[PDB]
Amino acid sequence: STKAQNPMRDLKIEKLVLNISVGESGDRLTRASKVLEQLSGQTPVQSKARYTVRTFGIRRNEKIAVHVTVRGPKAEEILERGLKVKEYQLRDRNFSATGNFGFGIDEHIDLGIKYDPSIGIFGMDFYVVMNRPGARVTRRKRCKGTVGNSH
Amino acid sequence: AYSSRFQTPFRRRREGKTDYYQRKRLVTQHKAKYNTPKYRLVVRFTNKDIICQIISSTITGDVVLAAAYSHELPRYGITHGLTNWAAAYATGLLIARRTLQRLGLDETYKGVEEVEGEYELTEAVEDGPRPFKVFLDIGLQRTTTGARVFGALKGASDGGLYVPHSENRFPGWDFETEEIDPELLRSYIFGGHVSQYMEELADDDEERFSELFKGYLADDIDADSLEDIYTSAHEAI
Amino acid sequence: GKSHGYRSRTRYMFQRDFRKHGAVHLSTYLKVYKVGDIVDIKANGSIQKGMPHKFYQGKTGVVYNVTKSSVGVIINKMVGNRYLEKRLNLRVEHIKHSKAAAAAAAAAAAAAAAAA
Amino acid sequence: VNVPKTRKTYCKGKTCRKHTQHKVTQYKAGKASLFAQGKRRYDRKQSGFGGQTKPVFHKKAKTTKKVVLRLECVKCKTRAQLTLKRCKHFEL
RNA sequence: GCGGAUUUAGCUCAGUUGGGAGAGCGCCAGACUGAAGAUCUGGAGGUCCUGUGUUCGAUCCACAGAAUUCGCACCA
RNA sequence: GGUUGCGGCCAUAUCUACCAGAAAGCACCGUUUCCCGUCCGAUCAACUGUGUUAAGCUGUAGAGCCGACAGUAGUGUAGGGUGACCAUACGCGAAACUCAGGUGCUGCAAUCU
RNA sequence: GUAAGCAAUGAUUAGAGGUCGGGGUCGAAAGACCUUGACCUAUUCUCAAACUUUAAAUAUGUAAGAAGUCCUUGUUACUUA
RNA sequence: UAAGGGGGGCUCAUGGAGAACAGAAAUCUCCAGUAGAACAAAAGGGUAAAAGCCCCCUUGAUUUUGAUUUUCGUGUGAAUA
Repeated sequence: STKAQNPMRDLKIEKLVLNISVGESGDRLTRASKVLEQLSGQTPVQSKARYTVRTFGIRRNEKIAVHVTVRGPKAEEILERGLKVKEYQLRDRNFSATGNFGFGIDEHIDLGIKYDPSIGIFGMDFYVVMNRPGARVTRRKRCKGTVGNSH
Repeated sequence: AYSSRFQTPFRRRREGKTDYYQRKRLVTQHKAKYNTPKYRLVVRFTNKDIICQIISSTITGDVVLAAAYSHELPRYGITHGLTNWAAAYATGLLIARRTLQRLGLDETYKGVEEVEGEYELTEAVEDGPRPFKVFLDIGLQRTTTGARVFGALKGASDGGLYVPHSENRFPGWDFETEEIDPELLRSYIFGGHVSQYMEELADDDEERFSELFKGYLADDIDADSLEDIYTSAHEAI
Repeated sequence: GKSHGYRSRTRYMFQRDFRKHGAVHLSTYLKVYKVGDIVDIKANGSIQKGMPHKFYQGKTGVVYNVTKSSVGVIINKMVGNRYLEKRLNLRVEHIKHSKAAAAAAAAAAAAAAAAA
Repeated sequence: VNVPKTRKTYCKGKTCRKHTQHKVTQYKAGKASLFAQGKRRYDRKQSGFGGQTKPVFHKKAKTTKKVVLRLECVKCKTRAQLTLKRCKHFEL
């Protein structure tokens, strides 16, 4: 075929990670971590950091931002929470060449959080990607579940 | 190959099964510990059998001297499938008693009972004892508490072929553990805790009994985890 | 000019090999000797405690015996002063294997008289 | 480097043999002796003739030779000091 | 072998065994004078060397350290 | 006749294009109270569904890799000459360049035929 | 590693290919149209005491031989259970 | 005094491909690659079986020794079962 026949090489997923960018931190890391926790219902990871050139003053070593990785059918539930309502705010389809579907919705107010638990404006990421090469092939998994495409 | 003059890697390493770090600090002793699946006295997880042997001096590596087999359990009186808890304990006890060879009776013949020879025994110190004894090898996967490897170690130890041990990383007899997805039936070691879960019920995907690893079997041949199945092997050997 | 000790002059005799780099396999590791086994020598910075000396590589040798067990064993070789009993200590990995061909000459010769 | 100023360890001076709590300490000072070999020769007038070589000024040594880790036992009075590894700046 | 002085706002220093600190020179800004000087006003600038204690409460009292400074004894 | 393991053992043992097999034996498919672990089901689990997967084999030459016959530099022990070098006793004699060649070797264990 | 070489690392000579950058021109800054310089890579050609993939004759070490030692069966004590 | 012992778990620096965000990137991820990163302090050197990354508990910075050997004329020193 194109090695794609069975349910595996269709796609059983690995991880569908949620992230929130923390370009603030300090006191306000407790915003990002508690927002992840409120949507999923899971313990967030206060993250590692890659070894690159020392921007600002500190980059690596310090546990700077926060994400939460989730695998299995447990990942498909938190996927639906971002897809079925939060995609139909302000979002059209994003895909790279490899085919990474990100989310970035400044409406934190619709699903999960309100403006009451927040500090100010912000969005949150959902890297709801697919482990099968090329954006022709990743877009197959999302179109069988039918997402909001810009044609 | 790569840059400069360079060595391409070993075939069995690339093949993704043979390890070499485990092959360093393990083999040095050369007392009674070998098996054809991996090396040293291995208790594997399989769909069915394990072979279990001891050492023999040959040029290429170790050969069979004494040994048993897991399908040398319907020898006594198990007649079901190929897959549970009780078989791991039973096959460990079987090889320990079978210091003859696979075609044989449950007697000594070769020389060994525990190891090759006897040796000293002081009082207990840690770190550096004189460990001239049998390694019951894990082989591959995680050393989880309650596992079949350590259940087989219990049968092996005072059964004959003596591997020492504490009671930390181990299962028991009464309490093994054990996870469940829903259908309906049970098997076990003796009876234990799975028959206590039988107030709510639902347990099964993957056959039963005779040889190593997988479970209970759903169809009504014996609905409760009774002692009569296991004791037909255990008291008979 | 130079200082002595480790890598000076014969850097190769300290060194591993570019082709055979990386951790040493279980070849000469598990091959322990006894009386009258002819052997060779070449070191590396892979085996830390019990590394042989660099000046006393180059030379071949024979194993006297393995004394007690495996480690602390010896290889006989002359040093270029004059003929004297000199050896060298090391552990097992550095020791190799060579010419066990020559001594089999006597057993080949003894098939003589019965051809009458 | 710093060795801790109390550890538990083996019974070094084997008055127990089996492992005990030790106390890692240092020695004392007191007087000046007065009766001691070089002091007897110095203020006397000796080294015979030849200079004023009567055992003279500062007979010296370097910075930190070994380190004073004296493992006092809790059973007996017994002392153990070994061959202690080096330090450039230690404190008690 | 053993003891004395000193460390206070940038700088100059006033001043103290428990109710927790003070003024000039300088720095800035507004008045003021025909202008610079002089001088008021407002902005200020220090948890009184530092680590850790005592007390209802600490610049202050304690144990201990940093560091500038000063003297006798040394062995003879 | 086949499947799986243990290897010894490293570049003639290496990679791609592309085909083909399934329950003796192997591997994917799919999911979780509670132990047990976390970021996550990595311990443990029925009838069945299926070649996705990976070990393996057939088909195959595109490339790693590989090679006669022949051609040939230096030179000890010495022995003949030259300004910036050249040429010989006497014992041996390559890459470069080529007819051409090429899908490992060997021992052991368990089970079916 | 003499030998021989530019794989790797080191120092520069040649054809051309061409992202972005730079220059020119029309444009309020913003935007649009062109074009001299890139890796890559193909073709062409230089080249290094701390640069070496491949790796002699000839001298030398160290071991062993030309100058006679190999192998079967049984017993005893140590090591060794 | 952990910047040691033992258990358990893991494989990079880095690039490409973008993601609301972005400031290269922060966090993450699909895809590709694997001892070129990491190394008190210099230079060499070892290494993925990890000598690198990650998490928790331990105190061996240990007593009494040494066959057999390194090996300098020595003073003096090492391997060390």
